[PDB]
Amino acid sequence: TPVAKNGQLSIKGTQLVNRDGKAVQLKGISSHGLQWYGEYVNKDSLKWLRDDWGITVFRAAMYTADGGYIDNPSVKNKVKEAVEAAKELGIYVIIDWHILNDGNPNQNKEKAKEFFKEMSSLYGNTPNVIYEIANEPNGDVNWKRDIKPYAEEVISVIRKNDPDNIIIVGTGTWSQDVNDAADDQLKDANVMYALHFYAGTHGQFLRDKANYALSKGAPIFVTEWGTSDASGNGGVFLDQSREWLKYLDSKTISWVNWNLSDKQESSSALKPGASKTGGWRLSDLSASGTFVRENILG
Repeated sequence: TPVAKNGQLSIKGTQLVNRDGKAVQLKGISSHGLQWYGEYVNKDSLKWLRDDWGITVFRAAMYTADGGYIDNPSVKNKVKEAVEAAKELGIYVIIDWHILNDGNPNQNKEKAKEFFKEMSSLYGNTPNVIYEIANEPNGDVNWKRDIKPYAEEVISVIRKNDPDNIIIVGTGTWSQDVNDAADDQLKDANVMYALHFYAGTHGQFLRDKANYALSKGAPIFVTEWGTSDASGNGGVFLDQSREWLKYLDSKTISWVNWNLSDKQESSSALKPGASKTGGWRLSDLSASGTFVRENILG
């Protein structure tokens, strides 16, 4: 199992590497918002994904807004649950401070810093953990004015308890505007920038900004991508999805598919009715779910 095999991750240039300094490409899946679908996120289902799908990373998508942590912080217990499972299973785990309607990460910066102080404190001696501090900036929200200053403060409070675990920072326009990041990069040695795409929506233009970012030295991590369109629908777009994953392989970019749930949308891995604890029949999986599993089992 990884972490037992790769240990603690760091960044060599653009390439995510293991403790040996080997190139590593994590592949996995994200929960839906933990406030609605945390029932699917537990040591059993995570175990099933590890054992049946070969996932090497699980993302715990803790919405801040929309009935999430700001209004009900007890959801932090689901993050802690998933993390303990990940440590116990030898897989990596992303703690995703999942902004969306609160499109400016500054809106909730005080609560975000307090949240990350506790997590880095609890888990910062843990090689499993990756922090994702701001899922998707959007609106009149840009790198230089809004996202960078936030990242320095939040980063500064994480590094106190955890100096070396990977931190992934979202970018503008729903974690598309990596080029703006790529120009005015942070100094932290273990920071990556998030790139999100949907196969039914995003095409070559988004890949080019990504190419531009790498060429300027900014590492990229796909903390969220879907085989559906950006709404999370439109059916399951196999040509573009195949085309995207081909591109990501070519640069050894780690990725996390959206999403593990039985929600009634195209992006869901599961068909309605699917067990919360795994042990899923091949039929229980959606058209999306099947494709994603096939692309992790190599």
